[PDB]
Amino acid sequence: EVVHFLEGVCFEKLHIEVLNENSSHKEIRICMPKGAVMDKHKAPGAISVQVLEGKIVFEVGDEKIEMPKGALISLEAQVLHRLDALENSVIRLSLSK
Amino acid sequence: MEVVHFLEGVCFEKLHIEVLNENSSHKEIRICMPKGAVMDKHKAPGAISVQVLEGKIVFEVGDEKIEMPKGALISLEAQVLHRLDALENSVIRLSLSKK
Repeated sequence: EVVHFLEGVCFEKLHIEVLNENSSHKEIRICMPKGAVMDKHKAPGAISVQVLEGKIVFEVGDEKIEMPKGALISLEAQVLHRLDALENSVIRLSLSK
Repeated sequence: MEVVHFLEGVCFEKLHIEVLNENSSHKEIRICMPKGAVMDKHKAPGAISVQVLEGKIVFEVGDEKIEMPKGALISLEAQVLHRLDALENSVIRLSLSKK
């Protein structure tokens, strides 16, 4: 019932894992090595992306919003986005139902 | 499509609660907890998600007492009584679900 987003972080490869799940959300952790990129990603439901550690650039549509530690962004279902890690980053993705 | 900054403008003088974002179903809240601050006997209407962005707190529900360091996340069901005690200057992100 208690997950640890900063415990077991590895910056060797791009890691995506489901740490926890309710029928309301899905809690996913993303470890991005510096330089890692996640292009074209499209989520089925609404999502909220927050940088727990590090720094990334979030790109949606035309804008490139740089997200430092603590930045949170919400997207609507079926919206095309991209993630570029400016630093070793740990991201928390909350996928909704 | 909003961009909130949980760690921008953090103050540990007082226990601070702010609604950073709100949509028809969810609610994104920041909680700046000074060291030693308490949030006793709290009852949330919907399901909540509590995660420690900075610092350390203890989450208490019923009889069990979970220590939540930086990065720890916890989910609850609606209508569950809980308590938060800050062991260190902490910034908490709470996700409240409305209906």
